[PDB]
Amino acid sequence: DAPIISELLCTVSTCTHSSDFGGVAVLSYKVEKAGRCDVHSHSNVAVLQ
Amino acid sequence: YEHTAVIPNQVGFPYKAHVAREGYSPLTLQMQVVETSLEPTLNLEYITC
Repeated sequence: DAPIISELLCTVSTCTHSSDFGGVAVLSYKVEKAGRCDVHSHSNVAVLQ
Repeated sequence: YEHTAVIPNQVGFPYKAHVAREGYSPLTLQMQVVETSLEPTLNLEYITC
């Protein structure tokens, strides 16, 4: 039922040593069908908001 | 944001200083001087007519 995408051509933009949200990473992809998808890290270094 | 520069003292010469600051689009400043009077101090010895 959810979006089934591939070729996840992502990237980064710029990064700071803040304590709040000061690392911005734009990421691109191909839309197969519009919806919503949830993101999550898989290591302990980087949290997401 | 603390940033310094070294500009020349010539009337009308347009000087540019570029600032690479994080988390924002970079910035450009321009400055030019016109009336750079060297007003000296003074003292007195006597008069004459």
